[PDB]
Amino acid sequence: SGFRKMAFPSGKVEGCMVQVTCGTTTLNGLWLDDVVYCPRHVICTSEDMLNPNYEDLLIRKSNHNFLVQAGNVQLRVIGHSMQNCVLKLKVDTANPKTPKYKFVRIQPGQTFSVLACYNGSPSGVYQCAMRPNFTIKGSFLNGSCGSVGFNIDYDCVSFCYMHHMELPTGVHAGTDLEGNFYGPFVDRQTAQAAGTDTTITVNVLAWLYAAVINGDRWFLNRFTTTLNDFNLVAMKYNYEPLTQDHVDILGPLSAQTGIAVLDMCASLKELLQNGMNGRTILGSALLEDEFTPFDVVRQCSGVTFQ
Amino acid sequence: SGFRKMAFPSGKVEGCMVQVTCGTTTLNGLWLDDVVYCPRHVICTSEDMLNPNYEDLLIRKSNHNFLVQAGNVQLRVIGHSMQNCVLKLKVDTANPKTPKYKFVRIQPGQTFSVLACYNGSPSGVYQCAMRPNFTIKGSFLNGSCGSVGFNIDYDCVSFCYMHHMELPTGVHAGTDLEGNFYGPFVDRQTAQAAGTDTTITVNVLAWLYAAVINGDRWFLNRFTTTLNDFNLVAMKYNYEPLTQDHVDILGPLSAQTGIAVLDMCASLKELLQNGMNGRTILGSALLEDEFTPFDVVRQCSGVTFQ
Amino acid sequence: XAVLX
Amino acid sequence: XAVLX
Repeated sequence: SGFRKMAFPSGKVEGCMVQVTCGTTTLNGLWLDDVVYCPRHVICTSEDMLNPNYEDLLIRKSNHNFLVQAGNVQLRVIGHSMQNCVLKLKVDTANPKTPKYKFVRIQPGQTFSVLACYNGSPSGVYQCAMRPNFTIKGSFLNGSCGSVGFNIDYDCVSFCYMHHMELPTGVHAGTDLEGNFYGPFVDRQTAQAAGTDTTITVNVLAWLYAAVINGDRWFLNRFTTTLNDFNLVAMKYNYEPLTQDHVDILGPLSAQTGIAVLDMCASLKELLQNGMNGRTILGSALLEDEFTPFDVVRQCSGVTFQ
Repeated sequence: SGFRKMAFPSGKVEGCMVQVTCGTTTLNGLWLDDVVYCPRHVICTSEDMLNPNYEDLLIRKSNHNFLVQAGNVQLRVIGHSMQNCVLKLKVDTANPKTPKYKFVRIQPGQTFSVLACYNGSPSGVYQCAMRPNFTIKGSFLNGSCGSVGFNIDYDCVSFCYMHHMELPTGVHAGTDLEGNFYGPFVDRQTAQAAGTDTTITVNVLAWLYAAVINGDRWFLNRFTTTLNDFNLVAMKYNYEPLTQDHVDILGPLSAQTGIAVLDMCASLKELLQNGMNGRTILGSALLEDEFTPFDVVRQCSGVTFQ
Repeated sequence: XAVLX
Repeated sequence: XAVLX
């Protein structure tokens, strides 16, 4: 048993991280087949980052301006292309460690693992969730750009995120692997604010189910509620509205625990109105919303604890 | 910036996980050089696990009784040996992916990353801390035995834990890679209880420093305190006594933040006596003790936020 | 009570 | 305010 914020094994992603240097700017790149993907602001310097015209800056560079290092091996850039906010550097060598992969754009409320890299060398891995305002609460320092977020379906790496910048509130923003930003953010050092964040309700309910599968049942109650009366309380507490599709997604967890979804919503309503009164759920004193129903099933279905 | 429970990249450990089968028992093994390490209860069945004499059970087996699978490749066991609570299976092939490694036994309060594996296939990675009662709060299901805990110094994997069982309270127990259990636990399915757990005080203080480096300063105060008067309050709240060596370890964090250690202890004393009054620190509503000063320095020294 | 993995 | 990595 037990429940932890679990990241996917990073071995298949570690073999694709490279270091991309353009002038004095150095960041991480994703080496898949004979293409290296990296944030396009590697072509900028300190005087450019306020408001750079990236097409102007890119046309002033050629293939020899990009130094790509894969460990101690240097890759020759034989072609370059800008795809929205990411650079696509064609190199002379196909990555022999290239796993089967896909480029997917995830939804708010979904999770993924982050491999934080510095100078093409991975240093840590952790799980992240895309907030409803298209930000993530990660851990990124200088030189961490090019770090990728990913999920592993079976043997196929689903790349979904590339890190680009940090907002003034401490949250982080980036793009998918096609260069399209998550949210209304742009890769320039101007005053940018994320939208008002909300709590992912379906994730909280799945996390409550994980507590019951692990034997934390003090929050359960005899009450039940309608979906509309729950959504009325969810709005007051800045929770996303619960849909009928969310209830269907929580179906497998509802059957394994024997607790109806609307019964669990009545427990969440009491937790929202009353609080926890000093108690904890799965070792946490607040309601967690960074666990998807998939994350719970993958960690808790081999348990009963009836 | 940002602060997350960060695990080490698992690529160098993923290449060493194998599946060990003895009869109908299947678990994970650690393949380093030409030796496979696995929990010794792989030689037991359901009728043995109440009180097995492992030396009796091992002398009744030979090398042909152990089927070791590394992916689709089968390794022939050319020798076996019991080292305390782990089996050492000599195999015909040296693991070509063997990294530089060490076998270390960690201390209570120290952390490590866990690669949860099932049938020799890694499925997740997360950070864990050895509790003062020599347990860990992990996430392990059936077949997860043989999963290893590790730290990465530079390029050297420091193996420190191998999973063996779960206690009735939901916590987990295991051994170091030499087969010696952490704590007063034995590999048999009897009623076993962990000692009374305590909060790692030096980890809480380092975590408070990480909050200041990230700009959570609402808990700071003008007060300071003596080390003895803090240890008097720490005892009442089931905290470990703070030593002069702990203050020295927090030195680097004390210099970077400009906050003396005894000033931070006065803030912790107020947090212990008053609580948080509904506020949060680094997104948590309780005091975290699973971050060592090393874990904080590795994630926060590239920040100032003065 | 203790359960072997 | 936004800082590029």
